[PDB]
Amino acid sequence: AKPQPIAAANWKCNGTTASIEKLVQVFNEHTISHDVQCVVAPTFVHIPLVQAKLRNPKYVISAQNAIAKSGAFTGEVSMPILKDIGVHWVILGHSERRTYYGETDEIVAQKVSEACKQGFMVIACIGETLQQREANQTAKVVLSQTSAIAAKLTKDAWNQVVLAYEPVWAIGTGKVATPEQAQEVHLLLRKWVSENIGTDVAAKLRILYGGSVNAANAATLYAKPDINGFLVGGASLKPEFRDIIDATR
Amino acid sequence: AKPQPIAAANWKCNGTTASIEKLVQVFNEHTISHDVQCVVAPTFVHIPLVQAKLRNPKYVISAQNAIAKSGAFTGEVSMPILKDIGVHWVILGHSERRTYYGETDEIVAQKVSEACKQGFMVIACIGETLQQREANQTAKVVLSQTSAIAAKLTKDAWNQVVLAYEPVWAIGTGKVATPEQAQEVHLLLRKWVSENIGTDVAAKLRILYGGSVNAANAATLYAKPDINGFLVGGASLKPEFRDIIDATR
Ligand SMILES: *C[C@@H](O)COP(=O)(O)O
Ligand SMILES: *C[C@@H](O)COP(=O)(O)O
Repeated sequence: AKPQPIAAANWKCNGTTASIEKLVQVFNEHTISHDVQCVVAPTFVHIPLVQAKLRNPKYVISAQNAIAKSGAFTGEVSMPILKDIGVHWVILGHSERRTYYGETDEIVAQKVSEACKQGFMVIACIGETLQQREANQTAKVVLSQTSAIAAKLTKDAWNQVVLAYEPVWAIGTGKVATPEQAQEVHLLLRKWVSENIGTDVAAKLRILYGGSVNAANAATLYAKPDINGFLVGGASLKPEFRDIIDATR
Repeated sequence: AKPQPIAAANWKCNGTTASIEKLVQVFNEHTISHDVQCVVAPTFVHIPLVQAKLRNPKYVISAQNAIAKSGAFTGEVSMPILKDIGVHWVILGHSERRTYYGETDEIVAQKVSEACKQGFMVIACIGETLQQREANQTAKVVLSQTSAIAAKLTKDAWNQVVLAYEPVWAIGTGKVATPEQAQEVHLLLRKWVSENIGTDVAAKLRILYGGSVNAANAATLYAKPDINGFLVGGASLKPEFRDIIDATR
């Protein structure tokens, strides 16, 4: 009775046209035989290449970030611009944007709200730091991040939201969360959604895990009842993303 | 004895594929009969479209921003990625990135240095605020911004630099700097470069003006001896950019 899983590739700031062409061919040649939404999020400048080359019908293309409106915002890409070029998925609130690039809960929440209004599917990232984990604040943090986002959404908007629980200490560090750690958080998130948003919304909501997912640990994560797939960084640059997808069977 | 002028279009966060196709056709059909480097800086996601459609031999394509290195920087585009896709011009330090997106003098200077090391032509933006202007700090500000950049450059690197003097109060406000205001600043910048970098470097350096340039005011700006062309925002989205280019004759 889980909702449809998602296997999402966050390529981050990586790729050449040669490397992308090779990896997209790998993705194309991998026949997927279960119901899963695959997502690839290239850098902005690589979106047209991926749109030209990616043909696997289980995939959609996502942006890694956006701003809400067009205008005098040198260097940024807006949601209307993405929609016009055919991109209607976006990752918002990823941790280094929160950490490095000043995206507060309020800024993330506003972005998510705008994206939903413009018809995007949104992968909204939440997660605690190592300091917060060791201070026994994990629940408080992820619920605060989630409630900030929720405050700007209507109930219907949640049909467009995907949460990605990504402990900051697991991102790129080779220190994956255990299945029990991840399940604990996904369960408490889903219960919050059930009680604060709706029981229907909670049952349908995809809550993905991210942070050092690889092809060897993914199936055991996916076996937990409240884990609906993955947001994958480093391993999504490699052919083993195929087995991460198949770990959602 | 001016160096080769530049007419640069900063499209900012604007465009659809239909609007871009139409404007690029206008640019293509405009025959330019003098020595000028034209530059168009689309949003990242529009770079491939512009590369596919733009054919006027006086043009090159620029990014509106970049980060120095590839890696775990969700949402950002790096200098190596741009180089690989054929983009070897970049605008750095534009005012709302300084104001809105936390680019300090140190961050701008580091970006400019990295870009030069990677073989980019760089349009490095400097300029004072209205508050700084009214406090009689214009010179101090633009020289501080310039010297910060200079501190991370070798002499040879300056062959890749273009300065864009853009008073913040003139950006998008319909309040262009007068020719005398702009010339005063360009003269003091060039003298600083001459004395601190080299007399040869100063003679060859393009110092562009930006901030509410349009087709009607451009020629009178260009007539000033230390103005080498323009960084154009709003008017570069319109067919009248053709006459801004021709104002550098
Ligand atoms: C969610 C994403 O940032 C995790 O990156 P990994 O390299 O998969 O840890
Ligand atoms: C340099 C650039 O920001 C100026 O924009 P305008 O719209 O031309 O004032």
